[PDB]
Amino acid sequence: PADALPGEGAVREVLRPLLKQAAEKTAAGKIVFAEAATGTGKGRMIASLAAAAAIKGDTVVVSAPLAVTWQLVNDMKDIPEVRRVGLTLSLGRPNFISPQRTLEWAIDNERADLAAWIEGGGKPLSLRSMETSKVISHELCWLLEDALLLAEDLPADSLLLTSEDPADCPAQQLYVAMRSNYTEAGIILCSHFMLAAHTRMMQMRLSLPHFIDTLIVDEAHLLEQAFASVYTHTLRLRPLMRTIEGLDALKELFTQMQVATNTSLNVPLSDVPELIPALKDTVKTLGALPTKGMSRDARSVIRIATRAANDALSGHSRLRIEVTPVHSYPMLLSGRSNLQRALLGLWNATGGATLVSATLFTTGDNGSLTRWKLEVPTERAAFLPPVHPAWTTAPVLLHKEFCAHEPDDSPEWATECAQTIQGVASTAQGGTLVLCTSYQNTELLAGRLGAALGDRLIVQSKTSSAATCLAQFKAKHKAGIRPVWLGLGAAWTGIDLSDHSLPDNPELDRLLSDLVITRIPVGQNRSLTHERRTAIGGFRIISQEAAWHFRQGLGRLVRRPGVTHKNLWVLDARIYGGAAWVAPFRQILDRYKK
DNA sequence: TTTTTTTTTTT
Repeated sequence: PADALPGEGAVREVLRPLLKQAAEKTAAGKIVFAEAATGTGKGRMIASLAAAAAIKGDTVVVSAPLAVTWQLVNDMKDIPEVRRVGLTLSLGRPNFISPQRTLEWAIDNERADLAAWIEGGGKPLSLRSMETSKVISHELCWLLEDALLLAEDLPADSLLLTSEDPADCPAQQLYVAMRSNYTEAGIILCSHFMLAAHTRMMQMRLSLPHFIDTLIVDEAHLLEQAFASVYTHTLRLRPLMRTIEGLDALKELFTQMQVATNTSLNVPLSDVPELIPALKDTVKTLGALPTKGMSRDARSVIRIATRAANDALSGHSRLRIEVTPVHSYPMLLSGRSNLQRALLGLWNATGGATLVSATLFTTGDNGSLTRWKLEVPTERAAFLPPVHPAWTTAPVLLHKEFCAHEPDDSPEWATECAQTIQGVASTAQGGTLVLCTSYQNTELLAGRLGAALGDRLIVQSKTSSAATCLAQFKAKHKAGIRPVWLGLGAAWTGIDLSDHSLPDNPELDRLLSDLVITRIPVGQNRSLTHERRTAIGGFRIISQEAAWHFRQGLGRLVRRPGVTHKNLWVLDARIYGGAAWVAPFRQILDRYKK
């Protein structure tokens, strides 16, 4: 490896050519599309990219999900180039905790370690918080993640740093002071939400440079969603209505919302039954109430809901009514279906960028859907070839057996698919994950399998999270019993079903021996940005996005080379029929054999 | 040529 990039030594040999290409084109000013599989060590490649850019003198920003942050700090904690230029991190308020409230909670619930941690400065206690504290050269006190270690059942939202907490409380001081972290280091880590929020603040005229010389976006497929959430302001009624109890026109606003299975989807002002009177009356009834005596945590409820009111005030945004999983509560949203001005503002403030993810391309090296999703200027965009190593598909045997009945939410399909699922559960030599597209489909399957499989069965639901079911899936495997997981939603994309009780030895990993696709993941995306992107583009957008979700669902099986005896099952009979529209999903499966 | 997911951790 003559004349290698900094940190290139610990990069997998397979990704060295891609790292070389990405480094050159990013240095050339292009916004680079670099796609590589999960187990190829994209974190090491990113660390080498950032270090090489940093020693050029570049102010470098690495935007990545907070979960990935700990891996990225470690991967470039020790390479000499970043050691000289320094590596810092930018954290928003939701990372921290109110010392007053979290201590006031520990006394109420008699949690000795929790109160004793806050008494004494809320010092970092985890290895991650302590080590990142040394790497940052800042002491990361009052961290939420540390507080969870002492009491997992703490009401996280009740205790988080709001913007309303007093200036004198240590947590807000630490956050506000650390807003200047980009001053004191060459490479800056943050989440996609932080980058989107920074871009929005830049547009409207602090925590990031005004111009980013080089930007690496890890898990870049999620960056689009972060902009949508940041640019969406949602009004929650029951928390507000309950907070004033401790106005009548707002009750009439809810009654009015009821007049207008699609309820007010992607319609800015075409329906105005009484919303603009009810909005304006709510605007004044909430902002005129006395700040004096308003609880330091209740003024936040007022502020966030008037923000949603004044985001629906402009009329420059779409509206949509949603309902909580717990109960049929009223929620009003003001999102944006066109995100070009904001995204373009980000890309202008960037000299060069590398977009890194495992699913960036629709087919081959075509990143046009991602280029349009993120509004990457075509002049600056660049599509490098992907890295799809052979070992990502080798341990997988694809079975011909499938469910003849087509998925139509019927009881008829549910039992037939359940019989095939039971057949998979018997032959399974480990954990089994069956992927469902709907709550209805998985609840139907649960009704047909709850008695048959008994304790083995895990059902994701409105009351059972993917994280909850993931914990039970690991636990049931710990107890030697072979679980089956009726998974939906986040189980499709973003669960690490690789066993960490077997670090050095992947050949003996059998946490997930059977993956079962019950249905092609069509209709899995309903965001305002994508729904508009579908209305203009047609069913191609539907099929391309479904294939992306399909590849991500298949990516749960193999997470590192050297595993063996992995089973892949796709039961959607449409795959095996003639229909031309299922041709892409056929082609993905064509890379397995026998 | 299709269909309903609750991500994340910003102000």
